[PDB]
Amino acid sequence: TVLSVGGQVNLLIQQAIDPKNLSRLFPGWKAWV
Repeated sequence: TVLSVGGQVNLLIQQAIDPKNLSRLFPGWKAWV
């Protein structure tokens, strides 16, 4: 940890790798049925 931004950038990749939650809050699931 030091001037390392890979912390927020990496974080953004993980959430983006598990959009099952946000997707559930959007029509994204009306097709996953």
